[PDB]
Amino acid sequence: MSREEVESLIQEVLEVYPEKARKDRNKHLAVNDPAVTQSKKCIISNKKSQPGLMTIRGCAYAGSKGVVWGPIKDMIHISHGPVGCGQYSRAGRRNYYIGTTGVNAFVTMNFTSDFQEKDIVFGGDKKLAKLIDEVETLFPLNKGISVQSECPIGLIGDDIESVSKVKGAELSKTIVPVRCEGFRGVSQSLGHHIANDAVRDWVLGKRDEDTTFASTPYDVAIIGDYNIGGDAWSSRILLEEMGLRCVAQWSGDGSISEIELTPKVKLNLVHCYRSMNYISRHMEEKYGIPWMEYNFFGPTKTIESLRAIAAKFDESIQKKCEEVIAKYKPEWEAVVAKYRPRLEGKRVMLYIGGLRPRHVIGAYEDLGMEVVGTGYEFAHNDDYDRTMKEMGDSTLLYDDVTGYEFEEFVKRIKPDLIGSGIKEKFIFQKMGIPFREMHSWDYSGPYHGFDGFAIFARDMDMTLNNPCWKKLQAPWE
Amino acid sequence: MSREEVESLIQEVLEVYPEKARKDRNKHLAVNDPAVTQSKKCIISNKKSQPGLMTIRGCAYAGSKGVVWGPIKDMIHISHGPVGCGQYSRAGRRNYYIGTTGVNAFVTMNFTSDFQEKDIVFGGDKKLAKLIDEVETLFPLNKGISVQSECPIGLIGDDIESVSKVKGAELSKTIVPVRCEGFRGVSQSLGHHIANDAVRDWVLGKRDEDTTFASTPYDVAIIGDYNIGGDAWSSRILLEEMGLRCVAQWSGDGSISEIELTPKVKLNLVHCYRSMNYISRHMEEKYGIPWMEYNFFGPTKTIESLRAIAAKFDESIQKKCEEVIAKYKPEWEAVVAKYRPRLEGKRVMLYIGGLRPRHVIGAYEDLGMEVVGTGYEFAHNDDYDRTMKEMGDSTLLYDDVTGYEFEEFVKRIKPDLIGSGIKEKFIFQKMGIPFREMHSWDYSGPYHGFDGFAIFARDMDMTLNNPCWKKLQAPWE
Amino acid sequence: SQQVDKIKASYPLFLDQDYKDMLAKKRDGFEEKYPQDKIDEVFQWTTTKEYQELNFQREALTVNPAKACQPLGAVLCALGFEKTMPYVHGSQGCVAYFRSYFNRHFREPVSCVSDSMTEDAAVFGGQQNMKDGLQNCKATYKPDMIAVSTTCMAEVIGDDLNAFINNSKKEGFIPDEFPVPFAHTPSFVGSHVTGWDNMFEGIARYFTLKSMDDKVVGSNKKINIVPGFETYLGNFRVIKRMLSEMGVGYSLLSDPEEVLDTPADGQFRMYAGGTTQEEMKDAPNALNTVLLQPWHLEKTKKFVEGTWKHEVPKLNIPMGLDWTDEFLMKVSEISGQPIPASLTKERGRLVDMMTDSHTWLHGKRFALWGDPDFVMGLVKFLLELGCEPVHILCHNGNKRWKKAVDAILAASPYGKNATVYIGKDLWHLRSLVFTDKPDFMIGNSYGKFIQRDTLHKGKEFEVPLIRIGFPIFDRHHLHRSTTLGYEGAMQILTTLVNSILERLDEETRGMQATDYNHDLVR
Amino acid sequence: SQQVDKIKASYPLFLDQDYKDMLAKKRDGFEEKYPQDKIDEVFQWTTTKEYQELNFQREALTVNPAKACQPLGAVLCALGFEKTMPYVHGSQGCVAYFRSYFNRHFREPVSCVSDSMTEDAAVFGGQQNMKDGLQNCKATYKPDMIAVSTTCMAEVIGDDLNAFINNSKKEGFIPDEFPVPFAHTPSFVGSHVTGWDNMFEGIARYFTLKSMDDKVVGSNKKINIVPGFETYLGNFRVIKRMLSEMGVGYSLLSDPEEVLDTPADGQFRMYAGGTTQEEMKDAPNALNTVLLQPWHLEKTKKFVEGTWKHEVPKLNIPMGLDWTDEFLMKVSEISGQPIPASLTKERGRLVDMMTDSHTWLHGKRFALWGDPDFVMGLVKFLLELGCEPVHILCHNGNKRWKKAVDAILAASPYGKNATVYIGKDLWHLRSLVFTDKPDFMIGNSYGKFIQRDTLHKGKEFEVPLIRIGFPIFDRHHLHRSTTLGYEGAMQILTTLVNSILERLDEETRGMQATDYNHDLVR
Ligand code: ICS
Ligand code: CLF
Ligand code: CLF
Ligand SMILES: [Fe+3]
Ligand SMILES: [Fe+3]
Repeated sequence: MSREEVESLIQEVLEVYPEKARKDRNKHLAVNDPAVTQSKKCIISNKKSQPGLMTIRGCAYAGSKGVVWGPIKDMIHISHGPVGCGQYSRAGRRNYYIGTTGVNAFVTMNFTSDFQEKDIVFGGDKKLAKLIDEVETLFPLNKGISVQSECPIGLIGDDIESVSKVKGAELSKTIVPVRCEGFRGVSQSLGHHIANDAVRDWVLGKRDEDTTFASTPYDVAIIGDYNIGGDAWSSRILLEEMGLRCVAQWSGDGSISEIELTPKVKLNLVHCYRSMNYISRHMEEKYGIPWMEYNFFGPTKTIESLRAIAAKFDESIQKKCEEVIAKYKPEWEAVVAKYRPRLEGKRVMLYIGGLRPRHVIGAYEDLGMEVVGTGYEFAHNDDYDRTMKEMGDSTLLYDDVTGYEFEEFVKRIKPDLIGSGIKEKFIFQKMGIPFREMHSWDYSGPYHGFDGFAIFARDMDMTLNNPCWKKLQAPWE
Repeated sequence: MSREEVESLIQEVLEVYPEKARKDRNKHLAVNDPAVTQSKKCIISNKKSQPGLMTIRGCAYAGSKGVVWGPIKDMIHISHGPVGCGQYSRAGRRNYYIGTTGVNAFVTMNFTSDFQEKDIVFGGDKKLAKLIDEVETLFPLNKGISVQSECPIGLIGDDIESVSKVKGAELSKTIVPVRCEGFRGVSQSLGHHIANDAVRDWVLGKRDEDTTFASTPYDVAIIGDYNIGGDAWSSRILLEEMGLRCVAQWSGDGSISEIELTPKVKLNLVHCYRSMNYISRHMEEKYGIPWMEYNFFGPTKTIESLRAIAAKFDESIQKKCEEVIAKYKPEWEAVVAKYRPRLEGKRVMLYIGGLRPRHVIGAYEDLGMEVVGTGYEFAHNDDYDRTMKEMGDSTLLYDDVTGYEFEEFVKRIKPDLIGSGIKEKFIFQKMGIPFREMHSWDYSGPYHGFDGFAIFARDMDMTLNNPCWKKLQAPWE
Repeated sequence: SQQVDKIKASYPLFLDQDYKDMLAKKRDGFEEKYPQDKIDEVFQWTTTKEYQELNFQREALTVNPAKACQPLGAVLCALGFEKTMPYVHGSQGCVAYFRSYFNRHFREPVSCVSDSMTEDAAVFGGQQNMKDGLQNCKATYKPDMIAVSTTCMAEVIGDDLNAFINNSKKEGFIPDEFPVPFAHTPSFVGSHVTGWDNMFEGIARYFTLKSMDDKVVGSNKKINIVPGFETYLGNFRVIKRMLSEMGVGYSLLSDPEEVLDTPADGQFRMYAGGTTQEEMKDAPNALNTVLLQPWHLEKTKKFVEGTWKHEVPKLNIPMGLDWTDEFLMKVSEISGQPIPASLTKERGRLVDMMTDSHTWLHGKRFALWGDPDFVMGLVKFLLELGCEPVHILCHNGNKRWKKAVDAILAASPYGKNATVYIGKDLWHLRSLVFTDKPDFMIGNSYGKFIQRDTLHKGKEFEVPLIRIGFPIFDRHHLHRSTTLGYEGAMQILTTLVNSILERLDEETRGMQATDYNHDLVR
Repeated sequence: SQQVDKIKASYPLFLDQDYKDMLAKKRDGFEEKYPQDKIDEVFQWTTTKEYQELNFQREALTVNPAKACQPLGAVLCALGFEKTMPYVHGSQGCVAYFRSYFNRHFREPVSCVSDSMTEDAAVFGGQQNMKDGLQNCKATYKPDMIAVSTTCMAEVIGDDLNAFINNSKKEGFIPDEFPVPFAHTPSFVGSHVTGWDNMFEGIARYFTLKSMDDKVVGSNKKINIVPGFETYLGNFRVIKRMLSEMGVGYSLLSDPEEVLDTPADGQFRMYAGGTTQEEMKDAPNALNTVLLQPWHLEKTKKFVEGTWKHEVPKLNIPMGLDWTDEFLMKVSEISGQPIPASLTKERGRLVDMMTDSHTWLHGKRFALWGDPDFVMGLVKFLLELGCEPVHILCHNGNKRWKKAVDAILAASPYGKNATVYIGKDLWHLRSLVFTDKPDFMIGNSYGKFIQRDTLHKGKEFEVPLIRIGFPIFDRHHLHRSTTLGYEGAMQILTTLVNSILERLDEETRGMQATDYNHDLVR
């Protein structure tokens, strides 16, 4: 509560910035009003970051290779350019998968061109063709190749599309050139857009004339779930228990064949709207496949999404959904009974990329915990429209926050728990405030579904109530 | 070399002692003359140690429980007395065995009475009976119990023989009371004697009336081999490649049934004369079984022993012995060719217990290495006789050496390598002289047989030629 | 058969086909071994709960104990004084065992002598043995002091050390001014820690009982530190370092770290460092005396308060955050020196490590065993980390120590499922880790066999061992580690979290089976 | 399904029967996966020499490299100065990746800013970005100095840092007196160590090039130490300790241990410690400059000899026994201070540890990888222990470094079977350890996957990994270890011997099968 003091806090934080930085950053922080649905009049997002302010945003290459294309297990993704980009992004995201790494799965492996000064002065198309030949020779069981571009590729003027076309005609292989140079756009959102466009143009339409796949009226496709810590798995089993057949899974534990078979489904269940809304809207136009959003964070959102999904099918699916809810009720009831008393009344501040900052609030309220501040790194205005109705009255909203702004906001508000990335984990741990990594689940999880709710509650209790937070002040100080 | 120089060294070392200690210790050090057969005229052994001189000798409990009775795997040995003796002797000897520890094998396990003040004041016979009942209850698959006495048991009026008799009659089990108190005797030799007497009185004659065992003309029993690092195994295979049947081995990897079956064999191959000569003589007297000594240290001694053993049987055994020698010739020839150039000309000083100090000289001589000093902890003059012929001219002989005497002898002679126990290993490693543990093989082995010769040569080369011995002196001093 | 280019030791040379055949022939022909199914059935029975009930009913049989006898601790205490020779009045086999034990643990030379009492001394005493041994030791090894303990033989016989040493000095075996402190160390009372306590009390009595007239408390402006039975050189080093940063005058009594860590430079040093005689004589002049392990230094505490008139603070072992803070604050109060910024920085770094590792440390179950003070400090540190002790074993503990540990456990929500056992051996713990499986064990090398047993029941039932305590025989240079203080807490935390991470990595290394959780970042 | 009392994370919750059935259904229905026999056949083929010959013929494809790009090293170098902000002139994705990498390795906050150049800067340059970023960073984070490096975007574009910073000062974005050193760090040249070298040379040039008139060599009676790219805090700590034990005045340049080990006491410290500007300005007055890692400090050496007129000694990295002795003797010669008794005692203790562990250390085969100086020092230390290095890999090495390593290996009988590879990645090393199996590997966390592959071929073919180097992500608090000096040598020896002992214990834990060699004493 106390919107006026929050506005005073915002102005006090903004005082330190220079003139232009002050006026630019004033538009990215706001007080939440649940009644207002048009966040354009309240908060401005999806704009370039101010230089030298230590932002948390990534690049288009991180959004394309790291997020969308990377989880595809049976394809080989080559970071075309210098070595650092692929070195830092190797095995850093916990998109889980099942396969034989190095033989038929290549998710945790790092393929790169390793550009040197010559490849910068004279280009690297011949080196790209030689690399593709060597990949074909040494990894025969790969089912596709993607070429993720980096900044030098776009700067020096390399035509990777022609190389991809020629080599794909030569070897009868699917080669997808992705123009995901990091200087494009302002964050990973344009990387998501570019990766979606690449999927649309090079992979999705490969089975338009193929009709040998036997279809069922209960066929669905999961889109936008990257199987972080197995999350997608803990969702899909529930969909399997409703009587639905999940044909595709984008993109965690995903295969190129599943992407090809996606246009044959009857419904597209989108988890991350931000990254896969482009491909969902296209598949509704070119194929007529309807799509819907669903939330599996916490028992309440899980049950609501299950019933909403079952509403689109016949009565048998609804009966199976009711059976599933009745079966799983005692488990989450026991979890709530065990963990709510230790967590009731606690306050949370969140700052994650584009979806979770509004998707986890439901589980947090299910465990009797209030979210007082939330924000995004690279969300658009429709994401804030969705977020405003789910977030508390006169609560803090921030877009593309800086390190100093975030530190001052936490120092003033003093929440009980914080959920953000690795780059703020140790900062906020040194200030004595419990921290949970909301990206990789702090190397735990899954958190989706009834099975993931127990892990989420256990992790929240183990971090928020750890004795180490009572030992920061020396007894003689 | 220079007999008079060694005598001057002996006198110089002896000067520091008091008069009584000087007079007693003058008799235990000598120069070797290979011509003299009777060692009573030059060296006196098997006498009490001088107090306060830091001797290396053990106690009778170590000789009986640690050496003879301990390797028996299917029996349970109770260290009757306070808790220290069993704790220090638990799993410290590398007598290897094959079995399920805690179910049907108990070699590395420590059973003790854990005497307290009440057991000291009021005795511990009732505690012994209760302990035997508990052992029967919790370890049903044990095939016998031995009760190894410690110092308080002999000191206080405890009579464990009657307890053993009554409990053995009650449970129809073999219970062997061993009066192996540490204050008896002067070293482990009396422990060996007491353990041999216990074996003779309580175990050996249990199958005198039984004729169910089918005997064969080529029946031999290994006596005095404790399977250190698998040594006995590396001997046994050779005896089985000669066409002989080894019914029993005493006592490494040994069983009570093998001890009972021993009086049924045709020959007794004794490895350690010092510890098992009593039982060998008793078996020869009572059953008529001939016994012979054999040495398997090095290819020369191994071949000589194999031929000597085959000479006791018919022509077929001799033919198989020749076949075995011919088969194994290339292996030890290759080992010699590889390792002799790195070891030729090196000098060795040894100090081990009853048998090894004269048994290993053959392998060292096979590798072109000369032994300049040797000695015993608890050997008798009969052993020193054999050694005097076995050892080199003008070489040093010591019996029950003290720490100061041994340190001075090494400081003056300056050998290239030393073989002794763990209590001198670090002392001599600090002085910069390579050291090999001659008791536990420095946690390596086996060393017996053709297979063990390769390991012996490899260990000798790895320790003698290690770079670490060239780095003790700092470059600035 | 052996290949010259690749020579194989016992493992895996005895896994060859010919050796397997010979072993099988031996077993089937002459061993009369029980059938394999019977062995498996008996093992399964031993892993059950009814076997646990039978095992805990033992009253007379001890299997795999977790303690030693008093003269070992007496020798360790004597080794901590300058140019002092440990001298055990009794049998030689004992000194041989003590030296072998300490050599195996420390990988360093150990010096200790005996008078080699034999059967004749069983009827006439060891007076002549004592005289001759004292004379021989002084003549040969030239010590500044001889510290005399006893074995069970001399204790049962009834040898009077005081009269024997007095007669040795009169007759003229040893000079009258030569310091020969003595202590009775019966092996059937207590354990090695009790022997350490008895030896230290004897030395302190010998050096300070008859000269208290001119002693004034606080004269030298120092603090006495008595570390007790300690087998980590890092603990001595960290205590000295912490007292040095604070600028506090201190006098460490029985400091053996120098003699147990001599350099290898070409000479053998029989003696090195240690507490001097002048330090012991001036000890009554200190401001106060601090006992690092109060639960086995009761006789020493009684002597110090009764004679030196030192108000010994009620301090726990400086193990972990809270107890290290309490010890530092008590030292600051006694000496009047403020705690510097370096120690606060080190404490903050330890807290940062705790916050970093709390996710993996939280909720783990540990069985543990060792000495009373070490076990209690480790339990307190585990409770501070959010871990759950389940089986707390101390063979040489007593009822009062068990009550104190129960009081510590009752003050924390993580000690709800913990149970304290006193007088129990390692067989009892095998049953406990089978019937109530923890995540890990923490103890000496003897626990390894227990681990093997668990692996026989299955991979899912294996309980890995963490080697913290005494003795450690199957690993090298772990005696140089630190356990007390912030540095010891950091080392223990690192060991625990890395053992957990190694176990997780091993469990998830199966490709296409469990390698989906083989994460690069943890 | 989950049990409230026992909650499973991803492992082993996904090993449940329902999850197994769901995964099998998915794979059989929609994944179009290759048959299992084909997968096994292709894996077996990838573990042969024929594949290794195909793999080593690669000319354009790099798989699993073992190096990073220059701006990461530039950021690490900039983090070592007092109140200095690393500022990367380019795109923000690079800075995000650098911060994530360093946060994961060190488990500590990492501060670094960017000017966030985009496509408009790709068309018109990033001068306005530089002006705005410098002003914003100085206004917000208030650093004493901003150290500017570059990404591949700015390098390819052709942005002139000097002109941009000069224009920022004139126009009034940053005060003229504000120190803004800069360095060009092209990611397509060299690796992160080259970036560290470039950043340090730029800072030293900025602070010393225009004020050499009043500088006299040896005026301040100090020795400059340049540690290079270093990710062990114990290395910084050990170098200063030994120099103080020697009484030698020293000036450590780019000291980041304070900012990478801040305490957690309730307040976040963005800056801590570091080399001051006065030390950098007074550096030319030192007696001499010592480079700890000379094989990636070539530009720094050229600048120091050319401008400061310091005769830089030809010293290897102080790794192991011999090179530490050489470094100490060179320092003693330069400063004139004799080597104290404490360092001699520490060296003797290291030699004693070597003699104790030589039996288990002798003859073992190690593959290893990492940075050039670290790899060479580790190879030298392994040769000193009697170990046999077989596969020596350095992705960022050069021909002269390979020649030096070959010369080192040819001077020892244990380097007969050793091969040095430069420009090879970890896929080459996987092929090498498959075709020529060593006993162990020594490298960063990325080697763990290789281990998994070996375990897939069989238990007898598994090659365990030892985590020494950068980065280590799957273990906690290993960045606090020491590698240089006698202390680092002791730590490395302990790690090696204990890894060997753990492997032996694991291989001999099978009861009635291999537990005959499960010795208590090792
Ligand atoms: S894709 Fe996006 S930053 Fe939607 S780039 Fe990021 S696995 Fe976040 S809030 Mo890491 S838009 Fe996914 C995301 Fe959300 S990597 Fe994961 S957690 S739901
Ligand atoms: S914004 Fe994005 S992550 Fe950045 S580079 Fe550009 S594609 Fe890549 Fe990789 S290589 Fe190193 S870190 Fe950069 S500076 Fe050249
Ligand atoms: S000479 Fe021999 S080893 Fe010595 S005790 Fe006697 S049988 Fe035994 Fe065990 S318990 Fe301790 S160590 Fe002794 S003092 Fe009493
Ligand atoms: Fe040592
Ligand atoms: Fe940290």
